[PDB]
Amino acid sequence: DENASAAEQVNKTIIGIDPGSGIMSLTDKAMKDYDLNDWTLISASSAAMTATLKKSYDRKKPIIITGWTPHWMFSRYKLKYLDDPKQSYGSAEEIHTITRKGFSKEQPNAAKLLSQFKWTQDEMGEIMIKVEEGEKPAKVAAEYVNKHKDQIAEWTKGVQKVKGDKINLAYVAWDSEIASTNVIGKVLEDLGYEVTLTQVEAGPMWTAIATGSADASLSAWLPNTHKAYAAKYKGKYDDIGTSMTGVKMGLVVPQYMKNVNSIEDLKK
Repeated sequence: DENASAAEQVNKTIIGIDPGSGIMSLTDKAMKDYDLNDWTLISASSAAMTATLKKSYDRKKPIIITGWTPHWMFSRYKLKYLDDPKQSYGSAEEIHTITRKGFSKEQPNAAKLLSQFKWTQDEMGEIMIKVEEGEKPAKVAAEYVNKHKDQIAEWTKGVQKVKGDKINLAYVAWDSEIASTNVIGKVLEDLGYEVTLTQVEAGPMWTAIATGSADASLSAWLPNTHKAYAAKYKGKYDDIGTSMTGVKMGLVVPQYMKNVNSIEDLKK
């Protein structure tokens, strides 16, 4: 149709990720806030969303996805966030490092390391790009700790080596969190820790931390994205670090969709 709206072009459909993720919750809210209730949000997964993104992009087809930043797709593709004047996705979002309760006094050495873990979107991007191109996260992390010596010394500042202390990192298989988890896991490994990486859904990751079935996680997006999880387990986890600031999430489109610039444009 020559005069097709944005809505018409994508058939009132948004391509999402795993249904337990916060971005999906926030998108459910956005759709109510912007009176997009006749729209369909497709639950899927990180990998299905990016495969779908690839197919549409290479054909220059209209598509709207649940996107976030830090993510390699912004490097691979020319994408933009739809303006969110209602701030349905919130503001001032960060990635946090959380532990099971008591961990800081229980394992103060590892807690100090975890509290001092910080890095940038481009630094995480280094790992994520190499992982999507086919390298194993463990090997890419090993490259990173060797390449970035001065940073790793910052993280380990006043942190000591140990003799086999067990530690269990819960994580969710988002591209960003696979990168942060493996890089910190390697640093712990280099420090002498016996490291287990426990992959879980969103929901289960919070539950693991809140019950102490896992020790720590780098997968907390706060305060907006995992608002509901944090509220559910309010007194039952410690927030010991902020590994990244200025992170974002929302509805994302290719830049070739020139006339679609705000979530308000989807009302049409």
